Amino acid sequence: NHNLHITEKLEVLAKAYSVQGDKWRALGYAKAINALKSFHKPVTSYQEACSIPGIGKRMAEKIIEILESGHLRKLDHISESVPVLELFSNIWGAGTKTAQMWYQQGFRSLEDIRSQASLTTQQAIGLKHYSDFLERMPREEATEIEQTVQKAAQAFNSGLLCVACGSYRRGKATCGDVDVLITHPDGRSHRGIFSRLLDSLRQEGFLTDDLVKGETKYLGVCRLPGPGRRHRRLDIIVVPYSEFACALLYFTGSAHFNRSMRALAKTKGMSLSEHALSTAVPGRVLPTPTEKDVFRLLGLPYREPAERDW
DNA sequence: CGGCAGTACTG
DNA sequence: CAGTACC
DNA sequence: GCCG
Ligand SMILES: [Mg+2]
Ligand code: NA
Ligand code: NA
Ligand code: NA
Repeated sequence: NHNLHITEKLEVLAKAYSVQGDKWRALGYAKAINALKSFHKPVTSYQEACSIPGIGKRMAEKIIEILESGHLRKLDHISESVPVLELFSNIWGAGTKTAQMWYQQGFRSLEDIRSQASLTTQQAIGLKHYSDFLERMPREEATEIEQTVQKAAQAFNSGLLCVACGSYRRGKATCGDVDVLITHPDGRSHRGIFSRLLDSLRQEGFLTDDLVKGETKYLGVCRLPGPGRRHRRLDIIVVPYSEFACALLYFTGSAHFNRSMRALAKTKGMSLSEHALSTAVPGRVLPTPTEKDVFRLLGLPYREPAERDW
């Protein structure tokens, strides 16, 4: 990154817009931050700034300011509420609307939230694990969590396939959470296993809290046995076999890679979701038995998971 | 002017 | 439904 | 915020 003198300044703004709920502006900043950090040289001119996709007039100007006086005026006018809104929206289950409401009601600290705020069941769990959910785990711990789910699943049916995706599948050294995708080639046995599987992982003591307990998605909290262990976020998603390749791709990400893939699909009159690659104007699901087929049908060369970490 | 993703949950 | 979350 |  030859532009952290620009990037770290823009990240303050990006985050301020995000926690205040201006998600589109915050998206624009994030896309420019990525662009800025991947270019091969320091940006030196306004017309050089305009040259990179994702940097437009207003963002060009903002680099011009940093380029010179070494600072950005806008940064000194960010609402004093931003750090508190960030604090609050880092509670799992509380987003920008809840953070702003708590702020308006006068709360300023997690002690205020603990003592005075009305919390949903999910937010109480997020508050209880506030520090734990901000930490990343070493990838060897993600492996242990994956293999815990897999052995519990394969005990029920040995043909169940279980794959940790997210940053773990992209080869990263640490992971914020473990996303375990499960399917079955028979196209049928995947159905209605949560009953047994979640009971099994609960029996262990492995599952400590449930955030979402749905027909096809589980989101919750686990902890491995022994001393010195943290609570970790764990998602388990069960998918029909025919959707496995698109699910793998989506839940492997990264989020910005998926975003680029959806736009490319749109340019070709298709749609790409976690369930399928389709035509669009319902639409025709195209057959994608493997991740390679998704790339091929988009006219793209295959990228293994590790070079999707955008 | 307006999309920038579409679901799956929760209550 | 609005809000939040998944990548 | 960017871009078409
Ligand atoms: Mg993940
Ligand atoms: Na540009
Ligand atoms: Na949150
Ligand atoms: Na996850």
